[PDB]
Amino acid sequence: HWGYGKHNGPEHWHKDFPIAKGERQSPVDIDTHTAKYDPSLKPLSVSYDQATSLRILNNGHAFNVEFDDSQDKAVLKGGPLDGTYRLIQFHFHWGSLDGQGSEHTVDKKKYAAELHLVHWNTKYGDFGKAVQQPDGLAVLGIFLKVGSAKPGLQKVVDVLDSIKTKGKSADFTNFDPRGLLPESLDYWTYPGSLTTPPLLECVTWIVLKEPISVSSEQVLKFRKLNFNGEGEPEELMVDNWRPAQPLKNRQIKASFK
Ligand SMILES: [Zn+2]
Repeated sequence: HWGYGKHNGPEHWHKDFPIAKGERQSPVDIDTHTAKYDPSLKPLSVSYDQATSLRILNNGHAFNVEFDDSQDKAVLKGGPLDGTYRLIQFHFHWGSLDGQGSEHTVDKKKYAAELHLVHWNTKYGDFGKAVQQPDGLAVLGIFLKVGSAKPGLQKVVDVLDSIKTKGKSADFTNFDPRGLLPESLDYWTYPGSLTTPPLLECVTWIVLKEPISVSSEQVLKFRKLNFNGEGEPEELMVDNWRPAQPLKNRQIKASFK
């Protein structure tokens, strides 16, 4: 029964998931004055030309855009990574207000929202096995600020009314996640965790420096989603972000000078 509500939010998660107080928890604040440029980091390779989205899902905590991950179709490689990581899903975290919503922060700046593109290391065969490994997942994180509309988001926005409440899904084929990327692939990277329960410490985080812009109208449609199920008391799906956690014995490394 975890959530982001008044009595079950992030500050409670440790009771059911004690790794919430672990050594490698996410998100974190990215201090741009202490992250060091690492010349050994490679350019990010994002190969999403054959990505096959299948469905969109309200899971009660966010919504997931899903992909067919039964072949190397949509892969992340390079960057900080060894090997090949396959796209399984993307989702967002967002605020009640434009001044909050992101999970990572940049010099304490909160963005309006954050997109997570989740990929699993193909050397472990499936997602469920990958999450049990420290190098099992690669999550590409992208900040959202409110300004211009993102035309490539509009397809997502337009389906949300059909998945208002928890448990609802809808066919969502042919969605191109390349339309959610900023121009630059400059990034920061560090080892961390899933940001929702079970909070497993299995993620190489790759957080892009350049945010995307979405319009106030687009974000407003996110904020009409519901955390409840059909026919239950309305609770708007907003503020579904975990705050920054202690960096502990980690370094944040920059791909760029
Ligand atoms: Zn996430």
